Amino acid sequence: IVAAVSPAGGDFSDPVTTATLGITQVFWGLDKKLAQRKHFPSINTSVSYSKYTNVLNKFYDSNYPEFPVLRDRMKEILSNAEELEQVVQLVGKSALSDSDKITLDVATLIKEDFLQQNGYSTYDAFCPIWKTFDMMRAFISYHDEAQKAVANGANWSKLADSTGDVKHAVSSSKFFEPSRGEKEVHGEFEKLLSTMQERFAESTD
Amino acid sequence: AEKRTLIAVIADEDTTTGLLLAGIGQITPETQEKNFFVYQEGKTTKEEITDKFNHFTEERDDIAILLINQHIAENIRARVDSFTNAFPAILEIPSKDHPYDPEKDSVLKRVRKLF
Amino acid sequence: EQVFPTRMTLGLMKTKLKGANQGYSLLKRKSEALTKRFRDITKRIDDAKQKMGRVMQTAAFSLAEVSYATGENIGYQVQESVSTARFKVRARQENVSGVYLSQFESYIDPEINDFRLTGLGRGGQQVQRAKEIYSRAVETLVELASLQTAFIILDEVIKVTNRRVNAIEHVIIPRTENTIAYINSELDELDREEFYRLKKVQEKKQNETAKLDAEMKL
Repeated sequence: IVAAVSPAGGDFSDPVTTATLGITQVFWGLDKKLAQRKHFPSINTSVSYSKYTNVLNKFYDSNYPEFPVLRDRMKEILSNAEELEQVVQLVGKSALSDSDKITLDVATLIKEDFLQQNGYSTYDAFCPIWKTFDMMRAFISYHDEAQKAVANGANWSKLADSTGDVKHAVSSSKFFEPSRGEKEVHGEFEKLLSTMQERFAESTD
Repeated sequence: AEKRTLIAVIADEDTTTGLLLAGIGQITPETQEKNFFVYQEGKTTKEEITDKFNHFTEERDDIAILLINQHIAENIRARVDSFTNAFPAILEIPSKDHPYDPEKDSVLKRVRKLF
Repeated sequence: EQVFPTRMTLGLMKTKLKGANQGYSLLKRKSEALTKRFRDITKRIDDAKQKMGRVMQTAAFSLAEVSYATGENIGYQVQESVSTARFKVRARQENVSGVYLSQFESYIDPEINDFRLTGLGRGGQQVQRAKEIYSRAVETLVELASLQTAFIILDEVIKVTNRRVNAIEHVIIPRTENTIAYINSELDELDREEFYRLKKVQEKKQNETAKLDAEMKL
């Protein structure tokens, strides 16, 4: 079954939602803000859950043994974003460290080029599982590389300019049409990751 | 602003000569304007001081720091007190021929409250 | 104490109250962080003010006793000879507490100060003696202005932040609290009426069934 509830104003106080939340195993809450900005699909990652995330590892490990840790890393990055949101809005981004602005600008990148999707197109109407895994790995790797670059010592304000196109490539990674096949996308992702690693290696000098 | 490079001096010759000797100033032939308005005791009025203060502060973006004698500032003391901006870094320099008092400073007036 | 709503937007006001409280808590300490440096630089400027007021006079005396060793005027040639600048300044940046502060760096250029003013034969050596005294004095004087700039900027920033904190404390929190109390009262006001309606329905039903059963006994 896949039900659907209509939030009659408060999307948590109506008795229907309260009754359903006690017996359902998954929940995809609705947030007014992502709808108001016209951000589709608009589902709230702060209040939602999927109890099946445990029993799925038997399939994952036999298929994609890295998927869970990548998911955990992405979730914690996202959470840190909104955690810093209150302070950065009430004061203004003027004292943030160099390892934190990386988190801000990676959370925005993810929120704009991973969780954003439009089914009224051809390249992205049904994203397969391997494509999602590849995109997810690429984003995590980019974040880790930026953090490493600042750790070794370099002002990120100029490191962003020095890197440049490697930030755009991932943002365009969502255009590898599945129709191309399954290996002809895997090769593209491999070369993208290698190019990213080399660019980060050579830009520290 | 990075144009805050030149230094303004409105002081008696006994100090201006030495200041230029230290190499702080020069001649600006583009306007034939010195980095200072030389001062003559008992020969220079007070309106000239006000005009040069305004010229150095609100007409010249070159000046970063202004040095003025206590007695010269006394002629524009009201003008100096009224004007309070961070750009010119106004400084009441000690004056030759007078034992300078480090308590006539317009800047120090605000220091004199809320210790 | 605003344009009173009455809906179930209580959670919205509750979240706004937490946001305001967090902002107040953070700003009340960001104020003190800068107040520390304000206190420091106040003394740093005040103590050195008179020290400089006296050392500058000492240097002026040192050159004054030099100006007539050659027994002739030097100023007339000085005020025209000077055409190169060395003791200029540069804008140094230092965010003490996330606040911009364009400081002054003494851009000392000890390669030329004034060309062709020594070696006339009577006073070239004498002027070379007290000149470096002023070269040091001007570098020392740069820092006093560097501190005054920071003083003014810090005063401005502390003033604005303290004003904002006072405003938030005094004319924001109580308004939201009054609004929350009003909405809380309204909710119970509606609950009472719903309860009364249900009570009336139950009374009617029990009276009707009592009539019916008391009739059916015969």
